[PDB]
Amino acid sequence: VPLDGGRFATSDLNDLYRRVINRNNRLKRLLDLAAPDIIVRNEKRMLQEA
Amino acid sequence: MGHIELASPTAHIWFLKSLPSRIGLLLDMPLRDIERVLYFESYVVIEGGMTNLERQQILTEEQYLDALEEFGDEFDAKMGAEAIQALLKSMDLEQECEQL
Amino acid sequence: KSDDVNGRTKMYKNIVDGNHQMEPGMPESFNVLLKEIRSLGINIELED
Amino acid sequence: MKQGLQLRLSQQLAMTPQLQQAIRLLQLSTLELQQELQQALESNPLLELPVYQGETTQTLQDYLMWQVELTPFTDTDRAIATSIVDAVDDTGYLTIQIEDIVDSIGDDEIGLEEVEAVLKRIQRFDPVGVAAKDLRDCLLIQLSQFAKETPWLEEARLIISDHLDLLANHDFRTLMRVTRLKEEVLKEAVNLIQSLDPRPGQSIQTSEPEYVIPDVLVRKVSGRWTVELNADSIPRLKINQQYAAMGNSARNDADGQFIRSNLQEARWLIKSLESRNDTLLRVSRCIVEQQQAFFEQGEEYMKPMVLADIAQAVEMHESTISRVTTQKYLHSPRGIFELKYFFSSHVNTEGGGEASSTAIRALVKKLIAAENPAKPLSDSKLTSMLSEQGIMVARRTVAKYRESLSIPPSNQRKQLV
Amino acid sequence: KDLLKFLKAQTKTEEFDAIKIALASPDMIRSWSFGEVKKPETINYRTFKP
DNA sequence: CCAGGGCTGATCGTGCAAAAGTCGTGCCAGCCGTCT
DNA sequence: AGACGGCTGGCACGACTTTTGCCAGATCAGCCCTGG
Repeated sequence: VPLDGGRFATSDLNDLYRRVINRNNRLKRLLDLAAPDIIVRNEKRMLQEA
Repeated sequence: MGHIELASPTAHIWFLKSLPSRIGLLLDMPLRDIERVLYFESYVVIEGGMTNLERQQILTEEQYLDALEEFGDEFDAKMGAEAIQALLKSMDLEQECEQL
Repeated sequence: KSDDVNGRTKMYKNIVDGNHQMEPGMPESFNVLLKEIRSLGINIELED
Repeated sequence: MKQGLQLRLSQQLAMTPQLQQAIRLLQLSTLELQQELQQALESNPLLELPVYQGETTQTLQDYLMWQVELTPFTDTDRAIATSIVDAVDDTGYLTIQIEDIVDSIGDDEIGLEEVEAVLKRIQRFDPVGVAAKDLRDCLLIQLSQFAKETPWLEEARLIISDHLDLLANHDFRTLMRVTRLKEEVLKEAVNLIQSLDPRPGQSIQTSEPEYVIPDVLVRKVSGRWTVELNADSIPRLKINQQYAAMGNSARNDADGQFIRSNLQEARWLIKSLESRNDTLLRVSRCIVEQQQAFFEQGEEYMKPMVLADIAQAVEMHESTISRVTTQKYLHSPRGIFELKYFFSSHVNTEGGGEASSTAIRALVKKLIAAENPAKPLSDSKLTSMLSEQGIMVARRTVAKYRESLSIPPSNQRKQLV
Repeated sequence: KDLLKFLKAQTKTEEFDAIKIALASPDMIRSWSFGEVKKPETINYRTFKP
């Protein structure tokens, strides 16, 4: 559903999905690099909230 | 439709947040403790019978620290969504039903 | 007169041909509701 | 001379793995860049009405089937029909050969004659002669439909039948002797043929979007027009403070180190993206200064230039400017162009001056279009016209240019007045 | 494919009587989906393709 | 308790040049218009 | 009907643009160890 035609701007259905996808990708990429407990726990809390 | 792996465990907000608490009624755990443990700020204990500690009790960060420093590596505890999953998976239902 | 896709064309054909017969099938909105329910952690399906 | 292995002097060069990555960084588009930059951001932890309208549309092919449904036929006729009108373009002639369609049926019983039938039945549907299978006959079908009463009908029918080559090479002298038609009366038969709608499917789909994102902007504030970059487009990284305030107080070597390394990376990457931007604005700016000319004037008024021209106005190397110009589009009052574009070959005119080929090639297009239609201007004749202007191009240059503008030859654009 | 039953196989539905509802399993969710998404990118504006 | 020596790490660095590519213009072949 | 002139386009050959490919090192400053 593009409003102006140049940008589709999917709202209310793809924003949260995008949010969750990038946060889970960052968490999965950081969990393998032996990250400290505080950072990974904050990332998991943020993913849970998302 | 599609699927997402989500390597990290995640609870369903439709449960344990409605008028009746499903995880609460299954684990005999109050709502505040579950809400505090589902955000990495409660550090609930999973198992451990040798130490003088209850099965489902809240142990704060300093509390968990002084417990691990004294009892050693015996009082295993988790602070994430995996804690509820471990407390709900390693629990028989028929024995609890008979006890109730 | 509804979202049934496989029924509108058939009804139009029957009216143009003069048959006056209805084939209900199944509305698409029920399938959309099923998909939206399956989008969460709740299984749902129809038996036989 | 003599052969030996001595040593020379005076030069300057230096490079490293990480700096390299910083340099390739400006060679790729923001949209494609922001992708590369999102990827960095996963690796680095300290660097940060439901259906609206949804109006389902017609679609031509969709239109073709709606009448397929209310045409009467058998299951085999409705099967071939779905096959046929499955394979049909936006323009409307069919993509696949008819013998191919027979291979798509995979039935021994199915025959070419049977296909000839279902096809032709749906060949006069909506709009007229659609599913053509190579126009010549499409025209012939639309002819087919309307009344005998209109004059010159048989004439247009004769030509269209088997004298297509005659009309495509616009050799009307040959056409006249072959078809033995009227002198400058055939003209009107040909005019009939002219108004018959080639490409009758196109019509349906018309709703086409707006889509282009300008990198830079340049816009006539009082003369001396000034470049500013696109704010929305420009990518930007911002340091995470939480994690910045959790490196010192950190109690372990693992953690502490971990956090330092990343901060190092991160600060560097910021600084590198910041660089990209500045270059490109400095550079944008330096190219439109020289090419002040062009915006008001038109494509004709462009000065011929080389990268050197714009590299020596800045302090950067040539290659660097070459990497930053690729795929950036800069929006201006006149329109959207690629930044590449400005740059072209020169050719040497009269009076010592040089002319941008682009501008000459724009010039050729106006000159060739605005000519007597009975007598087309040939290339060499033009070369001579330009030479009056002073350009002194030569004839193959002009052929080159004249064929580049997707315009065919002079003897080939000749037509009846 | 004989191209005469493939089109008729599309327009087909079951009884669908006695619809039930229960909890979902990870195996069932994996069986419901065909592919896994990994990038938050929705659409590209260079060629307008998936 | 104060000055001297060691050592680690933090910091600074967007170009030079080699080869591939394009450019314009000429040379030559093949088709077509027109006069004899 | 045949030769001549014009037209176009392919291909070639210099003069000239442009596009990709490099990969540290040494040097300086603060802190810790040790001598005065």
